[PDB]
Amino acid sequence: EADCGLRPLFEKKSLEDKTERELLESYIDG
Amino acid sequence: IVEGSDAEIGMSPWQVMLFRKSPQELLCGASLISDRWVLTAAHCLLYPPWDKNFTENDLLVRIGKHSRTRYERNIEKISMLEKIYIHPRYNWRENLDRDIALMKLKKPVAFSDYIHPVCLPDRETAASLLQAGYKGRVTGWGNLKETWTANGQPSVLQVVNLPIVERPVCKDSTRIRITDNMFCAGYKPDEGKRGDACEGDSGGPFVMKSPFNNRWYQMGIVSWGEGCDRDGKYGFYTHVFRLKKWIQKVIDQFG
Ligand SMILES: NC(=O)CSCCCNC(=O)[C@H](CCNC(=O)c1ccc(Cl)s1)NC(=O)Cc1ccccc1
Ligand SMILES: *[C@@H]1O[C@H](CO)[C@@H](O)[C@H](O)[C@H]1NC(C)=O
Repeated sequence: EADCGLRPLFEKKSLEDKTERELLESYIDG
Repeated sequence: IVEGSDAEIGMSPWQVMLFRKSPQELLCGASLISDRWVLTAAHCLLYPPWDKNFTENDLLVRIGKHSRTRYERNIEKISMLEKIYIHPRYNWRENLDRDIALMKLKKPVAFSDYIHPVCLPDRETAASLLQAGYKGRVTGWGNLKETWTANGQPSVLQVVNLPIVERPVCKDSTRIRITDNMFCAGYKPDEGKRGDACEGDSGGPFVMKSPFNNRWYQMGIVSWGEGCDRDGKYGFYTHVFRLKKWIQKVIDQFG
């Protein structure tokens, strides 16, 4: 319940999905 | 999901799939928020104009599925509903205002590398992230196009990253009175990019990764739209935060 949002095969294994850089980069500009 | 690409393995562990018992037909998408609470859209369960008035015993859910085709024992799971809670002030009559519904699993589910709950936003994350221009994630097994033909239903989970649209542009796209409980997202005619949730994707989770803790939060629920991926039209999603009050009053009284 306190490990929400942290995907086991990505955020917890220190990995990014193929497209989350888009979501992060939309916060600055592009 | 229109203009979506096949998902990676375990990329949306909260993704829940709403099926009907008899017939064994896929009704909607949904999201896992706790170890026994699932979140979907209200019209997926109650929409009178199409004779939709489902109960607990009418349907089931499936979790941890990657390939909609071949069943994957051990990793995926099926579950029965103990109760269904539809928002009392869900206004299907006019516009699907307050379009949201919760479902309590008969027995709680165990988390794995492929079944994991999404987080729900606080005031700060919602006010900081739900802004026009920023991009959120939509997932589902819906029609890849607005109108299917002979060759439409995907094999694995489909996913898009759609940017949020300003409230005025949203309420100018459609004739529906859009409320504070809904926001819209999608690209734009002179943006050279497409994407939209479609049939069967309703009720699924609209999520974003918080730059403050690198955690995925559910900002929206796939609510409605004029067809699928239409120029000058956008996908409308339930502003998950506004109704979070309700989400407490049920889970913190029927826990
Ligand atoms: N009825 C009202 O006047 C209020 S608006 C609903 C108007 C009629 N709906 C449609 O044309 C679409 C057709 C397929 N497009 C999608 O599924 C989505 C596109 C983007 C996103 Cl995001 S979902 N279906 C829905 O929207 C789901 C729905 C809504 C209401 C009842 C039953 C099902
Ligand atoms: C279905 O909604 C109707 C209105 O058509 C209402 O009669 C009924 O209570 C709902 N069905 C249930 C709770 O089984």
